[PDB]
Amino acid sequence: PPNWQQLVSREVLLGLKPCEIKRQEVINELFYTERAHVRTLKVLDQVFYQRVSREGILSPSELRKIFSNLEDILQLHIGLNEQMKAVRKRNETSVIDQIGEDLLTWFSGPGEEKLKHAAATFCSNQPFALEMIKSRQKKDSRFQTFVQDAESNPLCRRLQLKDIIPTQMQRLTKYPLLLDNIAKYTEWPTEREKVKKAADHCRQILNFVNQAVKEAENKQRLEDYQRRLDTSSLVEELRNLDLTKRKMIHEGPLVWKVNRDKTIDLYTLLLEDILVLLQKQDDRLVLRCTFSPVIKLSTVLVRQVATNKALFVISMSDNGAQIYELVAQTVSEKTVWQDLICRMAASVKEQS
Repeated sequence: PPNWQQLVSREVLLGLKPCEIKRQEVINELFYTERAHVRTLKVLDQVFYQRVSREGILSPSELRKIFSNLEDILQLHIGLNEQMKAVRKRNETSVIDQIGEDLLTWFSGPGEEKLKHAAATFCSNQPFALEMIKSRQKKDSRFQTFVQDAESNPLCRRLQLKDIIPTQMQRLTKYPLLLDNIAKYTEWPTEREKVKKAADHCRQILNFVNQAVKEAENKQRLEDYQRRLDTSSLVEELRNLDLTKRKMIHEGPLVWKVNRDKTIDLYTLLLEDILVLLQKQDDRLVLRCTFSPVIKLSTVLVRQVATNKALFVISMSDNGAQIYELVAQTVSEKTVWQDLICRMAASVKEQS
């Protein structure tokens, strides 16, 4: 059933406090939107994952990169939904009594660990999964066809695969507010304290998931940059350069004053241990030039320039020094560039 007061006899509702009616309504919101959530996840599963897997269009690795641990977030939310159903089945009144302890079972201890790890895996994979969907649409007619057919299913409600997948992350943003509202209409202190504790755990879970998502969006950006990387001009280190084997710390548009007469417009990447100088030539990102486009941070000294708001990046070999004059677009950003290059440069020189 959908409404709460529809369940309960009207003649037992007469006896409930107003605040107690609000409590029931908000517990019912948590239960109801969990059922809605489950239903959404069965759409991903039934319309997309199960069908495509049966058609054999995707490889084991493409499947994994698109859907990952869909199966476990599914079983998790069905189990959670079943436990919510059972809480109601405890009395024929359809009036729910105490719930703090259930919320603590669902969202702390092993319940917290299971949800946060499963959601962290599904959700942190999202940028990888959305890009793999586009790349298979772009390269494989059979999967483009499959996806277009599937999204025509009414269960999709005119929404694309790319738009349904993000339903897991959204759900996790909702738990804290749902539990705060239950707490709000909980009068008696021992019960309320439990509700609010579970609410804070839901916040902890969300923060763990969010941080994994951030880590992952940074890696998928790199993986994209690593794909577009064009070593056409290339001694051996440089042409096999793999951005993905270190984390990216910063990126932006710099300029490169090679002479007074000439200027190479760059897009530049500060990584853990190297600064990387690239050129935006249509789709590609070019690694080219005795002046290397990869500057080892282990040798770098940086200094502001008295005469634009540029910097001298100065690489030290056993010979002497090369100097890159790199000019950012504002004063504010070159202070970030300077501050971060030096942070990373002094970190590598420290680890020696």
